Amino acid sequence: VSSEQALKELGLAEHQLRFTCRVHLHDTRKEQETALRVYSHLKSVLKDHCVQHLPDGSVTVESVLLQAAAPSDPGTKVLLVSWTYQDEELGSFLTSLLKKGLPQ
Amino acid sequence: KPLLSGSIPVEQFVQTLEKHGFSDIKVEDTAKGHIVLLQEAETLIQIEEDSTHIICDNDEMLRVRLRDLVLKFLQKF
Repeated sequence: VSSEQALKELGLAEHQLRFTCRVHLHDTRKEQETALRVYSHLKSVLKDHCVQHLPDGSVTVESVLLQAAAPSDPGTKVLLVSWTYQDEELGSFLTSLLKKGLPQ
Repeated sequence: KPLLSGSIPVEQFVQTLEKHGFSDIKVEDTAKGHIVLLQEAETLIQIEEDSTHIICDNDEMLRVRLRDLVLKFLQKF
């Protein structure tokens, strides 16, 4: 039996476990510039992965979503990084990566 | 990773948070669920039917701790 069949055979619904991590980045550029720098960095580091820059300026790596929070302090950008448990390894990897900042 | 199902009873969850060294835990009610509030990494844990959402600052050791306790209340498929 598969995992969804084994759920449906017991009448159960899937439980969504979701994480949103508030990543802080120092950047005095406009947040949109920051999001672009984040996109370029991740596209370079994760070359094997689907990495996108969406028309609203948000960034994704497979199904992990990275968005600007609402503008704060002018030199601190908050990047809300969100993923479900399906992408747990990728999600923790990305929040760990961004702890080291961005290319100069 | 496996599919998850099940429920997180908020009383029990809080009790296990205490067992694991968390104190000063605060709990809000929502229309049918709850939010657990922790000072550590300014964390909210939104507890709803078939939905748990952990929102916290970038404190990976804290996040992993909460992740693990939430998973102990769920079944893995």
